[PDB]
Amino acid sequence: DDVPPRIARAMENEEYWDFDIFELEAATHNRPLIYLGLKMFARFGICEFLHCSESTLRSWLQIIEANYHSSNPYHNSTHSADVLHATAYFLSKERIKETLDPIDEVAALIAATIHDVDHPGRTNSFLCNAGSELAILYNDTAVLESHHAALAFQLTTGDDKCNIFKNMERNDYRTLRQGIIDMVLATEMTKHFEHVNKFVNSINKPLATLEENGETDKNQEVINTMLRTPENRTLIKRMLIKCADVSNPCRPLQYCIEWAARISEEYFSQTDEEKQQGLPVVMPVFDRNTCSIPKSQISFIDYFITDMFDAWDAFVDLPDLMQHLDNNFKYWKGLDEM
Ligand SMILES: CC(C)Oc1cc(Cn2cnc3c(N)nc(Cl)nc32)cc(OCC(F)F)c1
Ligand SMILES: [Mg+2]
Ligand SMILES: [Zn+2]
Repeated sequence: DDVPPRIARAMENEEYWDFDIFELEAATHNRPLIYLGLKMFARFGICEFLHCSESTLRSWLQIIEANYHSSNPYHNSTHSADVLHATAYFLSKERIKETLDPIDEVAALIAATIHDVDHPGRTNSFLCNAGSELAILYNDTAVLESHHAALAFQLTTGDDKCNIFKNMERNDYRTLRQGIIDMVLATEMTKHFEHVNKFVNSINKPLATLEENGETDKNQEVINTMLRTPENRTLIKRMLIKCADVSNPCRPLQYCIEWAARISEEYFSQTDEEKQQGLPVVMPVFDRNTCSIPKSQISFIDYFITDMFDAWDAFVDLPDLMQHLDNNFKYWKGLDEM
């Protein structure tokens, strides 16, 4: 379609992992999700599955991207575009093609687009302690994560032109709705170790056991049967959206550092607001006046990222991501210089 040249060049090598998302951000004028969305939805053929026009998809991507806050350093349209790029990369790998169905691919790419819609640059704990409208609305239980999915479906189905699910069947939409909701809710922080351990115990450990008896067609069909079940497909979806969300430590060094600055700046603004209003300081280490960003990223990678992407790597085979992870980890160590 008639896209401008810089934005067209910015989306040149979108199938590759090494991708300049900030050049696309700069080119699109903080509209990376609509341009990258139209291409990624067309490549997979999502409107052919959903039975929507291109005009419906443009209106859908605009109203959602509009509700992403530009004022937030990290949690904005450019993050979800990078998370959409991470999702599309994992779907394009052979393990995920063989395992997941086309309905899961549509559920994954839609979930990534909406997963932080109307993020206020503030955590769940902030809104619970502050007594926010959403914290009261969702009863201190997945305050942001429930609001993201809910508002997304309010904006989609509430308007006629925005609704991309209008021509679906009753059964197909119900499954896809439950798929997207689950993947959006899976990104909440407190269920990290629940969703990671389930992926190890139900997929990786059984798959490691099944690999002992050669590479026979009888054993390969049992691996095909075991992975493709509805329960295991859900656990892969929960793991894929979680890895796609926090893929920034496994990006190229230039992009990794930029994501680290934005998330840190966002937490410093929260900590300044927590002290000013007199709220309890839930994230004490993330203060601009005391935080070491290199050391904090090392702590962040060790706690959450290292074990998660190790499990995800064994399943999918991601030598580029783990090579970047090692390169970025060694960089943060090198910045001490004392
Ligand atoms: C306490 C706080 C730092 O914990 C977090 C923060 C985040 C959000 N987040 C996303 N990219 C991040 C990054 N590069 N550094 C930091 Cl410090 N937090 C990041 C995700 C997460 O876990 C992954 C999933 F559970 F959400 C856990
Ligand atoms: Mg989130
Ligand atoms: Zn996110």
